[PDB]
Amino acid sequence: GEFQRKLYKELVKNYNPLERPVANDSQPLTVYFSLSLLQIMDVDEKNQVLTTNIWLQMSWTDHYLQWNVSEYPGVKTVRFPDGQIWKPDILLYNSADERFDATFHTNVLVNSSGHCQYLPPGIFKSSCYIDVRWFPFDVQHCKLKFGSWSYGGWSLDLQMQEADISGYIPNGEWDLVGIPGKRSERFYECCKEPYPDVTFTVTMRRRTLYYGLNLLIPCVLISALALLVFLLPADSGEKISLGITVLLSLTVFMLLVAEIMPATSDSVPLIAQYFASTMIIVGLSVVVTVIVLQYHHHDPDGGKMPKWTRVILLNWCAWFLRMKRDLAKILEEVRYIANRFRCQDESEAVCSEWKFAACVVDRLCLMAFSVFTIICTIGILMSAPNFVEAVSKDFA
Amino acid sequence: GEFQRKLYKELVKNYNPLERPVANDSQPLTVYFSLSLLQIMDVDEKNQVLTTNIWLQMSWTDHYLQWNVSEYPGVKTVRFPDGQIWKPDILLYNSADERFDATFHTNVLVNSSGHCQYLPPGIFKSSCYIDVRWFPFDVQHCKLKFGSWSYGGWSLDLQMQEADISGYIPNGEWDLVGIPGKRSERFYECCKEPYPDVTFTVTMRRRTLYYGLNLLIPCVLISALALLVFLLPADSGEKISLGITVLLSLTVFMLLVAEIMPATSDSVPLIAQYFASTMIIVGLSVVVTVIVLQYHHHDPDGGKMPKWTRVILLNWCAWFLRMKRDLAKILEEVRYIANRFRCQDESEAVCSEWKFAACVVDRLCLMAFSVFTIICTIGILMSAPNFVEAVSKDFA
Amino acid sequence: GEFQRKLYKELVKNYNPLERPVANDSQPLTVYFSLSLLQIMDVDEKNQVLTTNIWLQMSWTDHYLQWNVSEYPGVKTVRFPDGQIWKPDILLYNSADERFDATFHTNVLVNSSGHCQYLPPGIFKSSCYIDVRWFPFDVQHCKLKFGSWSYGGWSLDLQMQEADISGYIPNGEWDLVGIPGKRSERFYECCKEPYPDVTFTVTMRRRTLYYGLNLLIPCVLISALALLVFLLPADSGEKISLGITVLLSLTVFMLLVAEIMPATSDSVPLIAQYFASTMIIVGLSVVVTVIVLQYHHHDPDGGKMPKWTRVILLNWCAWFLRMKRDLAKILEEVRYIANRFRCQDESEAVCSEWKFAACVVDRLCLMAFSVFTIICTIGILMSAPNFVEAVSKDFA
Amino acid sequence: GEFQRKLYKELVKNYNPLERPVANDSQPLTVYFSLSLLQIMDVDEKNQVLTTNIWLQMSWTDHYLQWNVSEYPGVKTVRFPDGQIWKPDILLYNSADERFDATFHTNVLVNSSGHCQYLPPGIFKSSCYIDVRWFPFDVQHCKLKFGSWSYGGWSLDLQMQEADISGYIPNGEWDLVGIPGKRSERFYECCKEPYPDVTFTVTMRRRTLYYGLNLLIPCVLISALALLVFLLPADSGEKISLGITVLLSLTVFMLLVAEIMPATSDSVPLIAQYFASTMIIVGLSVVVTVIVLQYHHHDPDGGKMPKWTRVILLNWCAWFLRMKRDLAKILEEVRYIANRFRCQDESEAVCSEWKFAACVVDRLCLMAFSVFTIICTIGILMSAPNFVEAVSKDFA
Amino acid sequence: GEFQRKLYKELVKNYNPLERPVANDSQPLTVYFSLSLLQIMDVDEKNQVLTTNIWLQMSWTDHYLQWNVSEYPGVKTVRFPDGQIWKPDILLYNSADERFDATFHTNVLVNSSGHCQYLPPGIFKSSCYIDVRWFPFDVQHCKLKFGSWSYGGWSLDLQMQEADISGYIPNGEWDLVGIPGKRSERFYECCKEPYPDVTFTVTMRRRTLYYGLNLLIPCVLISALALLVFLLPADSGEKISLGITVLLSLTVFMLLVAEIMPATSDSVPLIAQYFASTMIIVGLSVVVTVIVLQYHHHDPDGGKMPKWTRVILLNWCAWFLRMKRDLAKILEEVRYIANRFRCQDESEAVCSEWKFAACVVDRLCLMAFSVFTIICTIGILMSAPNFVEAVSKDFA
Ligand SMILES: COc1cc(OC)c(NC(=O)Nc2cc(C)on2)cc1Cl
Ligand SMILES: COc1cc(OC)c(NC(=O)Nc2cc(C)on2)cc1Cl
Ligand SMILES: COc1cc(OC)c(NC(=O)Nc2cc(C)on2)cc1Cl
Repeated sequence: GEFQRKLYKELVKNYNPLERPVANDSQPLTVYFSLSLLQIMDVDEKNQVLTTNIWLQMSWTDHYLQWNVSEYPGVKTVRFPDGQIWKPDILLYNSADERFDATFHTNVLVNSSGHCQYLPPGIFKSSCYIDVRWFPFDVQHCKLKFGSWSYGGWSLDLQMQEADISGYIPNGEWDLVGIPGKRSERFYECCKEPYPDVTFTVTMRRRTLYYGLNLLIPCVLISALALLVFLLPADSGEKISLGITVLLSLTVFMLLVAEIMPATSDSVPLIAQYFASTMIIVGLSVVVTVIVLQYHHHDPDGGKMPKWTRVILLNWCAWFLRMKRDLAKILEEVRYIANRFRCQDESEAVCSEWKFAACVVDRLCLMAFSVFTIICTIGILMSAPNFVEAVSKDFA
Repeated sequence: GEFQRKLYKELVKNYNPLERPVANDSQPLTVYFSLSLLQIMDVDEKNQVLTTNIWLQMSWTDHYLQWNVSEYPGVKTVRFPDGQIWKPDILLYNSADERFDATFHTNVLVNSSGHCQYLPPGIFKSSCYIDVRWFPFDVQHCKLKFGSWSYGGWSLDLQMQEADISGYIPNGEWDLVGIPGKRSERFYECCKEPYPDVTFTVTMRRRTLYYGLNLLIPCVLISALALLVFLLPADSGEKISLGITVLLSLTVFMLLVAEIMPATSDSVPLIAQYFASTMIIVGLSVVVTVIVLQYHHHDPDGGKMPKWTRVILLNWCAWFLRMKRDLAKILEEVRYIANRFRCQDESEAVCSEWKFAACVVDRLCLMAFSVFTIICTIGILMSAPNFVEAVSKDFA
Repeated sequence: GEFQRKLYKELVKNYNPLERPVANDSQPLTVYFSLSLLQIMDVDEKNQVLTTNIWLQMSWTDHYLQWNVSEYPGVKTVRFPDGQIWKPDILLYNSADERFDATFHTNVLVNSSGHCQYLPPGIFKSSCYIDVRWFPFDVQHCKLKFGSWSYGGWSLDLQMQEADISGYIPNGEWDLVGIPGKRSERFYECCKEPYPDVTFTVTMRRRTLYYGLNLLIPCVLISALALLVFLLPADSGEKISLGITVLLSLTVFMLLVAEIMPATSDSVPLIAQYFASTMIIVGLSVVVTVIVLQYHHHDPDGGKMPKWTRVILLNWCAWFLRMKRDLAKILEEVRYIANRFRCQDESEAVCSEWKFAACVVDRLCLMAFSVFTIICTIGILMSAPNFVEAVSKDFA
Repeated sequence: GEFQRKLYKELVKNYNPLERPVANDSQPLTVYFSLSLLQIMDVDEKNQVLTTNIWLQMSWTDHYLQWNVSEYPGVKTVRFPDGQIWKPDILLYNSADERFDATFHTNVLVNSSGHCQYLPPGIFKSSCYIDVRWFPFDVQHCKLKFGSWSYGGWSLDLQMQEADISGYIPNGEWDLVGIPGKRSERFYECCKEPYPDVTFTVTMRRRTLYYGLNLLIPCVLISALALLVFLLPADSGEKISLGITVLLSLTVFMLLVAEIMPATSDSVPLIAQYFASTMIIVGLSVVVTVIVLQYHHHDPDGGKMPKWTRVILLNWCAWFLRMKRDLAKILEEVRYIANRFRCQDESEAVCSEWKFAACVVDRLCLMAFSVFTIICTIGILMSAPNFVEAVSKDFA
Repeated sequence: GEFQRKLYKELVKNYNPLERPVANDSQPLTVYFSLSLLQIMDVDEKNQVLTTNIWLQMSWTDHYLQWNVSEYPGVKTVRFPDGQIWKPDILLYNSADERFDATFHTNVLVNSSGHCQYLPPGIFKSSCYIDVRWFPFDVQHCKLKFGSWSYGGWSLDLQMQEADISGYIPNGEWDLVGIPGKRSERFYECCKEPYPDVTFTVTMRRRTLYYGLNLLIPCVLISALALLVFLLPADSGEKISLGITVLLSLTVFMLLVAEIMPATSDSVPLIAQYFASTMIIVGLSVVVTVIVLQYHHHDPDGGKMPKWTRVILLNWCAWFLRMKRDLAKILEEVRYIANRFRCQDESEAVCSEWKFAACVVDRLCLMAFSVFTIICTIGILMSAPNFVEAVSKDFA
């Protein structure tokens, strides 16, 4: 209308967009800063960045942009674009991204009394420290440090308001716990003026239903097939072909983990310890299997039991496991044939007890390795904090 | 011409590109918003974004850009570039992308009576929630929330017009169902002015011919080779080398699925349940195979049938399966040789019935596992909604 | 010089860069549009885009930028940068890229009589439909739709000139066939003015020397090793270890194809059909091998030939394949030993004919599967159109 | 100072940044163009681009930017930013990148006599043709075509100066040979004015120490294990399990090569021919191994030597290889037992000579395949040009 | 306030942002340059770049921007944005990135006496030379060359101040050692004016806890399973199936290393030498295993010991290893049977000593290969400098 056009011509008369809008150049300008988290787009572990879509809320006052509604009965609010009125230069300190602002400057609301409101939307890529420890059951605390870059505490008194999460669109993978905030003022090497800033800590918990179903459960079940080697009879030449196949094919899990873990030499992830533990157990099974196989094909008449394994694996362990173990010329020739058969029976008896001694080790190590696996998987997986919370919330 | 040059010099005289073009600063300016979907470029499941190429249709009126054709007989339409006339700041709220506008401002058509038309093309990357449940047979609903960012309901009365799909260039992978739209006005924490907005919901159905031919059909056929272990004779030492090879090599399918599924701990995909089901069936085959192998190489004269498997696998299951199962010195020596052979025949008879008992388990488990596989694959795959529609449209 | 400086000061006097340069505001301005393809950078199949480096040729006339050489003896051509003279807004409609123009505005040549020439270089990423059918032997037709965005047929009469390929720098992978063009005028929902546009169809043929040497030839040779299972004697326990190794290791080819094929559920690629065909043939070999192995270890005295395979695999197929197949006490004991040996010979004879019956199946299936493979590979590979052209141009 | 401020106010008085700085508008303006290569960042083979970090050296004269030092005793050089003085529009023609200039306009040095110097730094991504032939031992020639885009030969006489490599920071992977340059003037379809341009050809040699240690040497050593199959005794059922394991696991090398080779159907890389050659040799070993295994388990009394292999593999090849190869009732029964044993010895003798005949083939093919491998690896690897230079410079 | 608005109108009166702010145009302007490292974002080995987030500290003086506080009692500091006051053009020389500045120009602090301070934040991607030698235990020295691009030593006297690391946010993967700096002045081909510059060398040490736990430790343990082949009895046909499985499956480690090592043909990485060493040791085990297997299945009556291995592996090595090794017609027939058995015993005795001779080689090579592995792994891993420091800091 005619009044709005007239008002706009009067507000920008002798207006300098470089000066602070204070009426007295001795008191700081109070700027109220806030934040609104809209969603957590992606939390990259390798690059240790946090990509979020948030809004900002800057609110200050302007002494020069003032008018009364009596002279302009229709207009109660005017809007100035970027570059025509003074705005604070509050920006993210971390800003792990190519261009450093990431604010998408929009129009600036102006009151009927000079109060100024500014709501810029942007996608921020801050740099926070991802702690890969108790990795499937970890809680992350990523900081968001906001503050003015050129105005000190004597010019721009930056206040703070509580963060707003009214509308969050849950990410699904990360469970938001909260977002508390602080205002603190520090000192720097450039200047004696304190520089106040506001830091919003984003606390979020990882939902462990996905990884524990794709990395933990399959690892337990597949590693259980290595315990099945001790049930194969030694006659079927497949004991080594089963133990070595499972062991060397279970490596694919850590190749998946290597694509998720940052190469940080600071803390060993729990999933790495548990994956490392299940390799040694399977690896030791192959070592024990070889010990069994050399008792089976012992090639008798080339040694004897040292009477020490005679009482251990045949007397004590065998029961506790409950396994329970011219005619003279013609006469000389037929006697030799019978004597040859008798010696073969004695050789078969010695070879028979060696085979049973290899069966005791299979049954003994089946129970020894079974208890080793269950108390190790439980011990590692329960060792993490808030593990009972993680399974009571996602699984149950 | 001379008239067009004269008209352009008159329209921008005392024209302010910051004021609303209304003639009375008390009524809202009606802006008609529409949309035209041109193609769905890509639907990323991992990042949960939607990249589309669409046009926009903004249509309002301007009180100041008015003239009569009598004075200017030749010109009936003038065009102003970005930054010289007032335009609404309607933008996508979600805008999961670095720069937030994505509109590629073009020329603005101007009527002979002041009506304004604006048709900006752009490629929009919105953030919608991808629901990975019944994944090969899922229907997605992605929102497109458009609305003014600085003008409230009392200044910019944003109306809505139906979306246009006259020319869609079908994507091939995604089948478009429709695109309905709404206009709603909400309240926010900044202001008491309601902020109307228009939301276009993009409903699209995934064509399941590709994945079901590259992930479902090959999985069924390859998993059928694990059922072939029960047909191998136990003499060929390859029963374990066949069951363990198929099981550990079928893992490559989920490595492909892991590259498509977002790491969302909210719902288990159907293709994950069906892939998990076909691993346990194959995994249980190896466990059963080991049970068979220890009946084959039973090493007789070290145990006896407990008369419980004597009647089950040899009497009941065997029939229902229909398998149907100085001379004295010389005399003493030859008698021993015959007696040795007689004992060997008795040992061979006992070992023979153990081998047949292992054949009954192969035939029994062949039928038990075959019915387990067919009713599980059908049960999981039919469990999804609109599955009959998905196969009647893409396959048939 | 002094004349060029004087001329430049006269041309921009009272010049408006927003008006059409026509002298009468009732006739359209003729704009001649052309194109020059310089190289095809990349044809992405997954994203269905076409990245090309081309030049543009816009040619119109300007009524105001006119002067005579008599007054300015030295200058015959002036050049204006972007934003100082009127230029048409012709742009690519498809433009599957973030920023939509992709033209890199340069200087604009100006005649001595007002004729205007404009040659902008740019790298265009258009969206065309990639048809993955007869994939190694396919010909693609990608469109390039150019036209004005704000001027209709009554204001900007867009003409067309033939595309120029004088200098093409052949891509090596794609063989260019031609690039014909059209001009057509359509109607839209906004306006009653027809909007003429020019479409250049890029026709290109894929050279099939690379893929057919890295995907087709190796697949044929490796799949031929599955036919080698029928030559192994059954005594060497490696028949299953050879058939199952080749089958499960040939999967790597489709993992390579999956990285090239777009996930389009519209047409099955020929290379997918041929790769699927060679899996079933190899897969059926393992099924047949198991049938052979159970004839070898038949465990006689537990069944007999049903006299149906007695005449087929032993009488008909065996010939057409041409394989050609106190003294009394002592007397009783030695008689038993001889009788025991006689029964063993009868048991060995029955087991011998079972082994030969397994050899007939190996020789019979060797010829049955060999003819199955050759007529299937030839049948699928010849089924594609312009296949003889593809091998006569690239291979020969 | 006061003189520099005064001089700057005088130089931009009545100065037009659009006119050529010549004093007479009839002679071309001489522009001296040069180049300085600073490093070769990356040479991508798949996309056929060349990313280099180079400087430019443009040097012309300006008639209007002239002054005497007597009036301004302090200043001898002034600097104008981009957009205030006339600069040539020399740009890279190839420019395989999104934005086409890639020059990062900086300040422009100005002489005390009008001579102008301009040194813009930039990272250029040009499109050159990568020839993958003799791939580990190839030399590439990438062009850099620079020239004006809007000024012809009658306006901007573009000269050339030799390229400067004083400071190159060697890349490590690519060995620079030289960078010669040319100036040539061509004709185009737009205009009759010749357009001179300068082309700098970047000649560079690939260092072959890396690939030949990670692709060539490991391939030779691993392929040598396939020759070890002929030393295994046939009793150990692992001949097929060794030949088929090496063959199907050596495929990983070409999967690495496929990630480096562009999909160009123009020339077969040498490393592809050598990798293809070592597959056929290993593949033929498995075929020969099967021929051996059917001589070992020949199942005698089912055939006889055709007297042709009797003299070849047992008489000629065996020596040149130097391998050197009531009482009557009782009497009848014992005679049968002895006769049964005698027939078994005759059957064992026939089976023994079949096994030795399989040993001759192992020893014969061990020498036949060994000479096949050495003369093929040497023949392919020496076939490339400048191969002796490549090994005398990098290895030795 | 009124004074700040008045002051801003006076400072930009007759102010030229192109002239140097010196009062006498004969002395250079002293500019103090510094740097503050905030974190090391990523050190890419393949592309040889260094992405860091740092601040800059430029400090000079301005003669024209001076005023007294007496006239303006309130304001003591004014701030000018980019493009309104003179600023030096100091920029990174290396700048391995698309856009070359990477400085994110901010406001410029102005003193009450003319001293100027400028603190631009930016993320810099410099190009330094990554030396992949002693790769897990390497220390890198990356340069940061800063200097003016258009002002020489006679105009801009660039000084230097020590780098500041007060607040570093340790990266976790890289351990910072220090960041010393230099100022040097060189000569170039353009000009006779020396161009001073400041170079900051970033010295950083890689923490070796991650790789040595994921690449070194697993390689040692897995390679130890190849030494387990010498403990398997030869009767179980799995010696080759174990040696060849470990060898061909250990290749996955270098596929991981190939994704980290730049393709530089300048220095062989230590981890590559150690991975190459552990392949030959495992590869030689398979060669030795084949030698053992041909002693086991020696097929006697086809050769004899040459009396050279009779004393080595049976007399010397066997002890040092301590292994310790009508009646006439009836009479003729039974005599033949006994004689046949006697010849079999003599054939079994000869075959028995061949099998034991194969056991000596297993025990001899078990000790020979065990000492080969330990002294090779230790020798290679200790060969690197500062290896004891790397394990005393990260592991211990
Ligand atoms: C390669 O590493 C894996 C291994 C796996 O086992 C073999 C799985 N299997 C899996 O996750 N199955 C289920 C079950 C439910 C419920 O959901 N998913 C996945 C990966 Cl990635
Ligand atoms: C690795 O996972 C796969 C496994 C597969 O089986 C082995 C296939 N095979 C396939 O898809 N064959 C056909 C048939 C038709 C018709 O089209 N394609 C593909 C993948 Cl990706
Ligand atoms: C594929 O190459 C690997 C091989 C591996 O062994 C099989 C591992 N295993 C591993 O790292 N285990 C541990 C132990 C601790 C403590 O932390 N991690 C990893 C990779 Cl990448």
